[PDB]
Amino acid sequence: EHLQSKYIGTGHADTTKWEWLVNQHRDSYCSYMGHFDLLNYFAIAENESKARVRFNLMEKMLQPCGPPAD
Amino acid sequence: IFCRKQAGVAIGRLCEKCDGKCVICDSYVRPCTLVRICDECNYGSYQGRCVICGGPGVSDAYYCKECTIQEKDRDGCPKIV
Amino acid sequence: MFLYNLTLQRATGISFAIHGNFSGTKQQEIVVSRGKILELLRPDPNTGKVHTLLTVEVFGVIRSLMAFRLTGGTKDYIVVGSDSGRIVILEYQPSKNMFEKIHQETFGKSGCRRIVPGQFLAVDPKGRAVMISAIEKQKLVYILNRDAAARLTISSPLEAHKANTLVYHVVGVDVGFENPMFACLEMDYEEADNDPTGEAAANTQQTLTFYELDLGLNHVVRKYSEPLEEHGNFLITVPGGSDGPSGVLICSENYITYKNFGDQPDIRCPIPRRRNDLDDPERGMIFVCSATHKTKSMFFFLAQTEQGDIFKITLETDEDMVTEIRLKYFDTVPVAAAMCVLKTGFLFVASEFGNHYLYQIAHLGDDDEEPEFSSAMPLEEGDTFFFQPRPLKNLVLVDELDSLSPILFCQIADLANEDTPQLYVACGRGPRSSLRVLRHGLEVSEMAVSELPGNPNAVWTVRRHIEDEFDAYIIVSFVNATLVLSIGETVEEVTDSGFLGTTPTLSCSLLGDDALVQVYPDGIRHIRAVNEWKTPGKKTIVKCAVNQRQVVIALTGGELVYFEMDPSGQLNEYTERKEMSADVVCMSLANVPPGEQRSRFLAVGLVDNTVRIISLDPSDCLQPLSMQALPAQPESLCIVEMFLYLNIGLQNGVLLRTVLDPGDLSDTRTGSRPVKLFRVRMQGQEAVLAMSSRSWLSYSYQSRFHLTPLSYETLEFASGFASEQCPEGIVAISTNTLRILALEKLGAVFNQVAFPLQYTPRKFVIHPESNNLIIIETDHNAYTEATKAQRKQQMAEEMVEAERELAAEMAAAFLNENLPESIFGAPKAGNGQWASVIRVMNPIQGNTLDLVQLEQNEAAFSVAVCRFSNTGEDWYVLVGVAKDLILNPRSVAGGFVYTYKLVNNGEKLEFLHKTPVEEVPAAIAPFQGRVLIGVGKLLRVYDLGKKKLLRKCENKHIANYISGIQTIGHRVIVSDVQESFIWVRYKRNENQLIIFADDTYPRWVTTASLLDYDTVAGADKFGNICVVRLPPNTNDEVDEDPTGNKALWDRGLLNGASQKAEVIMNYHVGETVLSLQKTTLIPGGSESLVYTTLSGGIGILVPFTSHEDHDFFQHVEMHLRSEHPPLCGRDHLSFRSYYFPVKNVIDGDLCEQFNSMEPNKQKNVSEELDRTPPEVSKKLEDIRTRYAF
Ligand SMILES: [Zn+2]
Ligand SMILES: [Zn+2]
Ligand SMILES: [Zn+2]
Repeated sequence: EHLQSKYIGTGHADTTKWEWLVNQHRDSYCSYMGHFDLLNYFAIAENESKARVRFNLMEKMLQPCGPPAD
Repeated sequence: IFCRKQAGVAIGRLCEKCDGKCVICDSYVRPCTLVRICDECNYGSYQGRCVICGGPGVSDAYYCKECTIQEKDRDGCPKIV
Repeated sequence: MFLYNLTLQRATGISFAIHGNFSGTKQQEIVVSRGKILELLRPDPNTGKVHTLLTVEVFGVIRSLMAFRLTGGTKDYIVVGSDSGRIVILEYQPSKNMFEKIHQETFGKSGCRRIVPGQFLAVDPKGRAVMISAIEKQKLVYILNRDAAARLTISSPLEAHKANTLVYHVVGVDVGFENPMFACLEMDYEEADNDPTGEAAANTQQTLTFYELDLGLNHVVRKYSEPLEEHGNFLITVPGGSDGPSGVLICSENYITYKNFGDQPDIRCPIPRRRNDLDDPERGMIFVCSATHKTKSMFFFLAQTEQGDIFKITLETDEDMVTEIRLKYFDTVPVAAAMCVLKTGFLFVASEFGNHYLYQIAHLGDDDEEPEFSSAMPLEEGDTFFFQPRPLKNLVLVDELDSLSPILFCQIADLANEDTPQLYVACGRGPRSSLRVLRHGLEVSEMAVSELPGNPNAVWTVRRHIEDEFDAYIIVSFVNATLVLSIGETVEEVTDSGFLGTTPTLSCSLLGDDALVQVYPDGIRHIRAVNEWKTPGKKTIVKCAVNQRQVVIALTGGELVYFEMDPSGQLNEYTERKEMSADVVCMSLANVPPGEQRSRFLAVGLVDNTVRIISLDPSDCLQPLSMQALPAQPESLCIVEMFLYLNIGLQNGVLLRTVLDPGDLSDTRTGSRPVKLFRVRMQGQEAVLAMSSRSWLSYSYQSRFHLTPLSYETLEFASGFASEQCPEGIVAISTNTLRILALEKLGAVFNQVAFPLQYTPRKFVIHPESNNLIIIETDHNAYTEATKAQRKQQMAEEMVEAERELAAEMAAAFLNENLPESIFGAPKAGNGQWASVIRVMNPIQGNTLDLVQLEQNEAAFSVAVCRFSNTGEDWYVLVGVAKDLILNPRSVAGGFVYTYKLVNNGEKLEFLHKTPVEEVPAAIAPFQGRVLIGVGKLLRVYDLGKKKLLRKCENKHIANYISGIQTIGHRVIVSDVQESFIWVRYKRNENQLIIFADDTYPRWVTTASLLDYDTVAGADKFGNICVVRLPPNTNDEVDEDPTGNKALWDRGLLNGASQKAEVIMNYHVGETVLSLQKTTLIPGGSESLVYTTLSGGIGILVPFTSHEDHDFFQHVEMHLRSEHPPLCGRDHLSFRSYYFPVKNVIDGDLCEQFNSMEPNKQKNVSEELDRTPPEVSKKLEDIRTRYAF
């Protein structure tokens, strides 16, 4: 329905692999930023500061899957 | 159609005929969450309008339990327009 | 499988901290988020120690906190941003010790959503407006106003949404009393999404945008927006108006920049690097967090780098224009999630991981032995300021909050031959890693120990005057004598001051303001600042019970004699002596209230195996009030206030608490030893010390009781102590020994002993015979010590081959310069660089017995201790290693399994051979005298061999990477990284590993535990636990076809196996679990499933034994979900149903909030449960004590 367009990350019958995966990756990084324990896990696994893990995730939000298909 | 502007401090109201119905589903079972409406829908003449039909509101509008669970309290100002 | 969840140890990790006058008083508190919990801390500016005032489970994910104050107000509010999607404002109510929800405004759906606000919270400094912002697009501003009554008022949200915009941080700008402004670091991503080349992504710049709220017109305007030179990670609000020049510091990669709107130029200062830094030169540097200190005539910021180094930052101003940023190196401390500078001159450092610190600020960083860097200094690009890291100069450590975050591995075992299992916990990250041993109990500090002749049986501590802040005498009763010691400067034996006598003593108390009273079997001696009372006839005094103004004695044949002191000072014996049904074995008399002149109730225990309450008021003096039968003969009694409670310790090990307000009671077995009861002073309140086989302490904490044992040996007698040497201690005598002890650190319910580790511990295994731990420690971005030394050697040679006489000295100095990694940080090697060790450690005291160091870029991920069938008794340690693992994007140069022969009673690793494998050997599990190793998606059985491991069997049908391997009989349970649980059978004769069942859900499994032959408890990366069971008549006797038919014609279900596991339990813990173990935590308690977490929480899941428990706690949880809903606006059922619907678990963390509700709600909820509130409280205590401590 039309009103679903109020909400970013919804799709439609001509949604591509790239559009759909870019929303999955952006939603994932936002989830990692919110869930303090999931952010703990990545900081320990990388041996990196929670502040740099958050920054690296924010940098990944721009182009999370590489450029659009063509 | 529903208004779906961001809701504010104003409480939604219901006329006697529509009293106790849920604005979203029109059920009368288990009112749980107070309806909140946008300022524009509650201004001047619009103030005190029944959420469902726009009549003088004798009681506070309430979203039902089933709607509250589905987070349908959260979609925005459920003033029918 | 119905289950009750209880937290044992609340999470200790901190993610946010804010400071303020939350009480509305001169002193400052700190509110800390622990993710799932909101907690209020008071640092005492006198004692230094930090006291937890209040802890609340908020059953939600806290994502932001701000303190704010309305203009003119005395008290700070907490505004909370959470996954709930509702903005919540709390006020701390000091009188009720609760957080009160002043507003709850709703704007979206729940969860940590991308476009729903909650992640970022910014408040105007004046408190006029609050902006809550989502990571992407949606930002909402709520105006704040004070009503006439002074109650807070929240305005309707004003939309400030910009599509395709990602927000990195938002802060309120201090504009004084001009219109509120917020500043956001934002990047627009629309062009990157529409550019096939990728140039747009590279050329997209972050902007700093100032959004102004025009208070008059009720609209938010995007008033200024400006591209930054480089990407900032966060903003700092600079003081404005009279206080400062306004504007906002952007912390960015390698830089800090000051910006303000209008005529203000950009001032930029590079972040000073460590001289001789061993870190990878490709690594930039960011500030990780900041604190601001605003003072009556000046301000400064503290900002901490990724290495833990704090810089003091000041801004020079000419007129209202900033002209330079000045950076002085301040001190180095562990890397912090948050810093708070308190007005009282303390810095609180909420550590990113591990223990948190309070430091006193000894100096404000206004030395000049160490240089101050500036944005005004000439420098090149790529060039940098350099400073020297050095020990703590401006900071002095004053308290340490011992914190388990992260718990990476856990084993519950007795490895000490104590009564009770200890928890062996692998903790911390990097060089602040530790193995910690947790015991249920309190840390004890031996203040003094002096051996006593003969066998002492009793001891008391008596003051000289009532106004004396400290005691004066310690009296010890032996078999035929009593001894008096004056606790002066030299705690020497005295004889003249005391009088007493040769005979044993039953009691010594300060009766008068300054009068002493001794009770001995042959009579009573009173010593004024001497009146002697002989025992009537041939009798003797059997028992006694003293008071500030009352003395009751029990003589042979059970004859009570009562003495009361008149205000003139002498004692007056009552004109009547009452006999009892039987002899008296123990008595207790409550202390007199400050206002009253005598206590009423007197507890008397009889050989009748009964206790009786007797009034002492002159109206009904020596009259029966209420009796009570006991399961055994009493040993001690003690009346205490918090309400009034009578504690009864029996001849057998049982102890009872009863409520004499009208009453009902609860009891527990401590047994093995007769329970004695003593009055002790703890935390300025009256607590009771019960002595049996162990010394347990019962004390009330916020109307919630605790019965924690002392980590100490058996004791025989004890009394409260207080001197200048020990302000609040206990004098205890054991067999032929006198001890002065103190209970300083509660350490919650679990005292900790910590043993340092070198890198992040991934796993350990107990070697079964000698009980030593084999620990594997592994870090990414790390140098092994060989590489760390070689890096140091080349840097010294390069420093000489850059004058040359001074260079040679500085190079020799640098080679000796060896600052500890635990303080200054382990030097960060590049991406894909690993350091790893295998440590053998004794669990009693953490001496390293052996330490194998692995090659650079070998990373140990798995370990096992086992015997092999071929070698019989000989023990082996197998360690699975990745070679050159890159995490992201993932790639690896294969792996190795190292084999060592455990020797010298499991104290030394004799290296045997190193066996290559194609991919990371991520799990190892001993199976039927052979080893099962999961290499990537391949499950393989390996025989020991002689020169290498031999692959007896392999299974290639696992869907993805294998994280863990559990075994039981011929069943193997494999944890896939994403595709959850696969059940495999080993066909012994046929030499095959066959998949026979799988789960019907994806789960990102972290850890697993076997509950029974058919049942697995699992945990996942998303803070869930589940229990999966094989349905009845699941068949493990399954084939795999030798031609190919069972991968062609015959097949499994839904693209998985043919048979499926049922999910019989689901529950969101709220936090990631890396350990699960089925175990009994207390001797002769019920068995439980214990879990541990990355925020340092420990909890249990315990089976309900019947519906009489289950359906009761089900109704309790239902009523508390509505009557006591989560603080930060979450629905509880929704929170426990985060990823999957909650199934067969009841939240005891919610049910135990019953005890913290106001009595109005306790009444109403208990009525809907057909019970009175004490019965509800007792049924909550009963289920905890049955399994948990
Ligand atoms: Zn409805
Ligand atoms: Zn509306
Ligand atoms: Zn109507």
